[PDB]
Amino acid sequence: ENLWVTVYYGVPVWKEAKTTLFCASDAKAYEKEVHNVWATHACVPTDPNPQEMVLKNVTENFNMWKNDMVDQMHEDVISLWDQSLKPCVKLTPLCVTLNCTNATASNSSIIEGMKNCSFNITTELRDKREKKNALFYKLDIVQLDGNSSQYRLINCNTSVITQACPKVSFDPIPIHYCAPAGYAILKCNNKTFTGTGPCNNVSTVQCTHGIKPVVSTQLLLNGSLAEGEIIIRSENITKNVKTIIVHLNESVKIECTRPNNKTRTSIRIGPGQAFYATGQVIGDIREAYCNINESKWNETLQRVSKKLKEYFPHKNITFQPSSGGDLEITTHSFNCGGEFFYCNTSSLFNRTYMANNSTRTITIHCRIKQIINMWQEVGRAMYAPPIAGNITCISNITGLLLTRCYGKNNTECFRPGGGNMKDNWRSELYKYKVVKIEPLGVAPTRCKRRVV
Amino acid sequence: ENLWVTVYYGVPVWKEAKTTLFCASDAKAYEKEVHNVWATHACVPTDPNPQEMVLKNVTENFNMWKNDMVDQMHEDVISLWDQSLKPCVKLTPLCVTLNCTNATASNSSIIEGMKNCSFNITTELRDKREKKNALFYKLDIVQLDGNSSQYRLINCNTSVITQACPKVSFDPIPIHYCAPAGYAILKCNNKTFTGTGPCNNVSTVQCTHGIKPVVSTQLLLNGSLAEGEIIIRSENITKNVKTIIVHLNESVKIECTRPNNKTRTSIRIGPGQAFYATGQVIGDIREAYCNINESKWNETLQRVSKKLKEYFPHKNITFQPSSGGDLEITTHSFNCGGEFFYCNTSSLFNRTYMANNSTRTITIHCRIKQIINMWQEVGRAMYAPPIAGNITCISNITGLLLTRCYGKNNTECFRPGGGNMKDNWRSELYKYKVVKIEPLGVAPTRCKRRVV
Amino acid sequence: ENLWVTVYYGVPVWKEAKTTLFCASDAKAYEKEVHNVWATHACVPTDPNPQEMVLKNVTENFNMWKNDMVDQMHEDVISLWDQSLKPCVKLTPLCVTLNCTNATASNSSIIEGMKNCSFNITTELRDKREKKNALFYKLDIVQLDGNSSQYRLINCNTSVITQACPKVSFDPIPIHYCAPAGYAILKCNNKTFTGTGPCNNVSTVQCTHGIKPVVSTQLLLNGSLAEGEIIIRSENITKNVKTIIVHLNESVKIECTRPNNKTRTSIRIGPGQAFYATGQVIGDIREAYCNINESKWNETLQRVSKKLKEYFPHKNITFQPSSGGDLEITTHSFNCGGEFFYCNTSSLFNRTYMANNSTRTITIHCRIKQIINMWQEVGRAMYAPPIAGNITCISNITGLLLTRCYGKNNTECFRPGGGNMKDNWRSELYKYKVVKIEPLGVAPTRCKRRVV
Amino acid sequence: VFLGFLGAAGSTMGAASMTLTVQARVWGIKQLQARVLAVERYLRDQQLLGIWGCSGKLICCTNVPWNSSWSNRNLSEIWDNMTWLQWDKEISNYTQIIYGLLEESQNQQEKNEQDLLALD
Amino acid sequence: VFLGFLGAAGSTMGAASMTLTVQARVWGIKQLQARVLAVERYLRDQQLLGIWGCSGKLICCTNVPWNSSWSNRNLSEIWDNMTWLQWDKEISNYTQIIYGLLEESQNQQEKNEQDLLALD
Amino acid sequence: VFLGFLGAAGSTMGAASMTLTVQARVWGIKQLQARVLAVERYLRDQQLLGIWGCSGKLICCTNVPWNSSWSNRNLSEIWDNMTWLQWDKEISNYTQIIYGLLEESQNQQEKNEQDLLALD
Repeated sequence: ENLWVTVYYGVPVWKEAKTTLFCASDAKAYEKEVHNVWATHACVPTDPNPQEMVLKNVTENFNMWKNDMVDQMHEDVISLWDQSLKPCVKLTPLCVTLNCTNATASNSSIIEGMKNCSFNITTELRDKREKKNALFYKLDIVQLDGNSSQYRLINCNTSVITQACPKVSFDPIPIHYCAPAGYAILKCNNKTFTGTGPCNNVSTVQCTHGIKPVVSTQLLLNGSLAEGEIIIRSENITKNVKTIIVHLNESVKIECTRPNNKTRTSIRIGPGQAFYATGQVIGDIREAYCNINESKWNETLQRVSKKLKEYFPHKNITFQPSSGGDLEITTHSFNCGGEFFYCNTSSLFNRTYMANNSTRTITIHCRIKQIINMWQEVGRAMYAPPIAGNITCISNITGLLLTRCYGKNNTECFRPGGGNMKDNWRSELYKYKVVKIEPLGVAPTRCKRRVV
Repeated sequence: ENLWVTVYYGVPVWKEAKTTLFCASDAKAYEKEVHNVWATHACVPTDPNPQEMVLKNVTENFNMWKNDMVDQMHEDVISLWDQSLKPCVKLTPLCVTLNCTNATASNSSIIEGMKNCSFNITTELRDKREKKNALFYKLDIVQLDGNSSQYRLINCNTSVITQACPKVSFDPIPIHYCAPAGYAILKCNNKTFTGTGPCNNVSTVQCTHGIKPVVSTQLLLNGSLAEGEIIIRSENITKNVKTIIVHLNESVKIECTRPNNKTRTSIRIGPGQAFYATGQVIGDIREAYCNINESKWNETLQRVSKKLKEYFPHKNITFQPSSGGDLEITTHSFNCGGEFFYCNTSSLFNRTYMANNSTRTITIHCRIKQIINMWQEVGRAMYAPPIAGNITCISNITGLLLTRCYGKNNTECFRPGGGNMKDNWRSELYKYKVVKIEPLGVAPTRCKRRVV
Repeated sequence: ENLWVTVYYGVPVWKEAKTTLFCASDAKAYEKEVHNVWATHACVPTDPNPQEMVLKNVTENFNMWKNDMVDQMHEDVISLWDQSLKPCVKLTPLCVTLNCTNATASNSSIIEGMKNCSFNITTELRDKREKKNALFYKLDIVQLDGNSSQYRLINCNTSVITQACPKVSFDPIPIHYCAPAGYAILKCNNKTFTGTGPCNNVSTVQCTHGIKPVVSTQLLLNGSLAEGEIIIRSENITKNVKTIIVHLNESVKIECTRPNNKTRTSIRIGPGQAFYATGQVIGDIREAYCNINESKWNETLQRVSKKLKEYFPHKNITFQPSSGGDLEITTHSFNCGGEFFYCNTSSLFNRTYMANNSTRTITIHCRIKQIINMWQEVGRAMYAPPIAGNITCISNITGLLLTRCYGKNNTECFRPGGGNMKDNWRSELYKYKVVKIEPLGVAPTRCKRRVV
Repeated sequence: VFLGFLGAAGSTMGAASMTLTVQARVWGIKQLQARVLAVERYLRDQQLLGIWGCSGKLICCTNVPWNSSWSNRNLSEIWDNMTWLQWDKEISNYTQIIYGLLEESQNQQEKNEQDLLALD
Repeated sequence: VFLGFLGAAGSTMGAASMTLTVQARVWGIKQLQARVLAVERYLRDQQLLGIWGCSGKLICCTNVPWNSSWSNRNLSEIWDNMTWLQWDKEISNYTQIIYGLLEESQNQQEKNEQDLLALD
Repeated sequence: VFLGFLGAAGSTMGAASMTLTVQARVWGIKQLQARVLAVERYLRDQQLLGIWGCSGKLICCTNVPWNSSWSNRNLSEIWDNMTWLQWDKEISNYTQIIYGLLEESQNQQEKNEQDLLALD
């Protein structure tokens, strides 16, 4: 009795919903004269501080494998390459027949994996064309059927190629996501949260922490570390269609280097356009390699097997190397120093486990490639201009994109190789969630409005 | 005395004004895996239900021949084609000299209206070109001023050509026009309203009904039907410069077919781009034709003459066939099954009238054409790739775009052929009007505000 | 005691800040049937009247040499050229080798400054190419490093040329700059204000007066006149890095004419594209020239020396001609009648002064040029099609973009030639300033709110 | 429950005043322009009411006496017959004037309230 | 001044009613769409309050009696017991009904005020 | 009739307070951004007044006592003789403090009204 409606505003309640999220960048955006790296050129807003505000007693549901933020991350990452390759030179005039032979390093020693090609190209005057020459990797070249001296660029019979502008060199600059006014980006602080199910220590923020837009295939490198011990995530660990994102609490250092120099030479394609190819190769014959502290890898694989068999305590666990086929899918990949590696990781995933640091470094030999059919797109390609000087690179492994195979034996199988590239960014945005606030409410109380 | 101002808000009053109208599409979108047909791909918002709300005792003015909505419809229709032809292959490389001769169907029988052409084109390798061959209609080809065996594409000496992407096949998907918040789309329900002058049974809606974006020249096919008997419309029936839109309350079925079969062959232009031409023609020699129930046409023309001579009761009325000139203007047209037709309608408009159903089918022989100088634009063209298999089409005539000529005799003249393409869309948006609401008003009353 | 807060809204106070300014234009749009001149194509909010409202007692600071409006003006001026040259024909196909010789006017007299070139170009059919011919100024041509009869376009070895569409003829249509709702465009009325320092007679407006977007180098022609006597402006007159903008209160008429006649001829580049070269030159051989009333120039330079030596009363003042180098920087430039001039101004700036009107017309011989490396950009160019008939031009000098040199003698030096193109528009927007209103304030008063 | 929209047009001024709350209630940059048009056209008419003291009232009575220089009617029975549209066609000649009077009246009230409460 | 944004969530309703003012307080096109979304979402909830007479009140009491057909609680011992989230999950079934009642109640008050002051 | 704009600047605060209603009253994306800037900059200052209880008042008197830690003058003789720009240059040091006091004061009033009418 004597209860009437009363309307509140500013009620703290929310409901899940998708929205368009800002893109931001650190106020330390770019320092090489701010020559328009995609993060600084597009994600203009500067350093929104994450003023985290814990929530006393909230119990909130999370679901990483179907959240709204990952798709936006993938779309932005794909689209930010198109907005930067558009002005660069097209290599359409270069898709001509090539008369190509073997290359030779110093002392006339044949160099494996290279071929000295010569081709006809139009000069500044459109009536004249001359016979230039440059050196292509064997993986940028497909032999024209029949004669052994005729070749053609691998990609220029399916799609157009565009050289990457050297002035906009790509780098993993961190990216901050901030929900627009009216929304709120929650997140979970439970330091053993398994990626799905409720979290009892939710908190909100203006924006996500700096997220590196790394690109890689099977070692999820330069990531962030878990705060507890090794964690394992999957929508259904049993089902093979789902990538088993293993997340490391112990970074394992990995080095990769290219021990010889490259001669960058400029070939003019026409009015005001330059095409940088690789001339003579300087230095001795080598294959770019990578190093890992064998003690640390032994320990980390022991730990991952220990954690993984808690879900399969009955039987042994066997790791296996990549199956085989296209280098694009069967090899750990990255872009250290502006040149794309492609490493063979068969030697790192052959250890097996049964039921019940500067020493012994492991080495793995890595190919290199220039014409990248970027993972971000199919039906188009890119050309990475050669980089002078030997390139050394150091990074911290912080995860594995395993996946389980159907071995005939009676024990478990896990081999590297993810099924999609979204899993790279789903190892950083597994905490967050985005909700829309509904600050209007109605409740009963002991009041009725005045009559005057 | 004792009267003071008082201001009302939410007053229901309005005034005519132009505005930017939403573009919507049925929730039943193009569902061949939703490969982005222009209508739903761009006009995303889905099926706003027309909650019609009749207005009591309202008297409102209408003027179809100068309304604001038709121009927006025409601009949107023109623009939606440009936004969909942009990515498709350009046929600029194909505008080369042709060595072309007569074609032959089975049994070496000469086929009229075709010519087996062959030409030099650059292959995937830009240094190699080969002699391909394809068959062009005689209307896509203009003889070079010289030897009788040299030919050139009809349109590639004035403007560029772009092939229509097969995956975005055009179709009349209905389009709903909705005014933005603040405006209101009125309409007339008087079922004998003659296109101008006030209506006494106005009503409002969120949006227009589904409007088919049909393209045609002289028979307004697949349209909507009047609710009473045949209606005649014009800004001034006497003046010849104005199209006399006749609107049928009785649909007259029309069929059209292309009995031949077509061989689609793929000629590569370069990287990734494909160009679909017509190879050998299969089946016996024929000419695409159309059928009309002669009884129904006799009756419909009797009715239209009966209604038309009420404005000219003194003298007889004579229909006449199209005068002559370019096929683009002197012939019924449509785009059944993805291939354009051009029908001769001289046999349908020769009946005459004096003062005071599966039988006898009429036939009319229709040309076919590929390189369309689309009515929507001048100075550019399009190429419609050949469609395999014989194509049958059925549609309902629901109007005539007549126009009166100056015959020497003492009786009236009316021949098909409109003067502009806007009249196609002015037969659906002759009901509606768009007005801006002005919900602020003032009035006198017996009140003055309190002093406290 | 008994003083409480009270909040006012609509307070008239402001603070300087950069903002996005409207771009407007007179309702008197492009006179030639509104065929989309840049100012009429996009910037067309119709004639916002400058309702100037003087401020009784304001004392406000101004700083022309660092104001926010000049940069927006420069960006808009650069950008509105790109939006108008985009659809015009690219002359990439025309950068072919040329076989060129000497030209001749009537009576076989050699016409110095022209060369009769001939070249191979592809016609409507992409398999046929023919030998055409045209006449290029010696400044549009660079001799190939080889035989003396081979030539190549000056600019087609660094960038891509684009012809200017004749239908969008450029003209200084005035442009009004209006601040958006919330801001206010102040200005100074002190008629001897020297470009920096506070003004005691501020006033506000909806918009700036009509500002002509003139392009020139050393004589700020067709400008606005100061209201007092000759004014001198600079950030620091002593320092040489800053242009000394002299402002004339007395307009000095200047004429420039091109007595020759030009034969415009059309060379087809391909499908629907035309290239307007120059054929035979009609009329007798002459060089375009400019005229100045020597009495008025003598008087104006006397006045400028009188005003300038008030800052150096103990020194003689010596004007000097342009030093030398590219015609782009050493010659008074403009665009009369659609063809760019390049005038030598050495004869106008050799007068000297010591310490303590239809007669004697001066003449200066002006080059002419077609392929303009427009001041607005570097790395791209433009082609100005030839204009038929002789062209006469009349304009009013209203300023000098002087700059002081380091002469060996102890007396002063000043030679024409500005260091940047922004000074052209900083002679019109030296009055205005843009501020943001902050209409919320707080002050104490003898009131407290009611309790009921 | 949605009561339709604009259904009280015609009818009478007396009847339409009891349903005022019915009228008060992706294709590129073309559509965003429509959104901004709606927002700004609402904000115009909603700020213009605050200046007159009628901050949140659909029907508001104010201090500005009427005179026959503007429209003149008995509006005892005419008030129930006008109807609204005919009224706008009638009094539109003088709406530009009434706003200044209302603004001055509101300024008077606000200044008076600020002065009187200084004695509190 | 700033005090976080959502800390009162998860606390009891009675305690959270004192922090209402905390919750109440180039990519180009991508950011502009979000900005317009924020503006229009705020205007929706700030007009829906004006229609009910609560023009500028965070907490507003109004004339619509409660009945057990909607959510039923003691809400004397249970008030300041549930947190706003559970309450929203409880009464969300009937808000679309309450809004019409509030609208009609506000119309009644405005009409009554306009009628009574005619005798002034 | 349009009374110009911003003309009261430079005059004494006493006189300028009677013209408050004067100050209160398409190149694609750039122009649209300008429009959205205007809309949002108005809405911010219009919401910042509702939080203080001055929902629709140009001149508003409120419950927050003054103290000399902020700007201090004999503001009966210096109420005039001072001009708005100089006043803002004087008191701009402490507005961020005053806003919180006003917010808390408004919350107090709303809570008090909610509690008192529980007896009615």
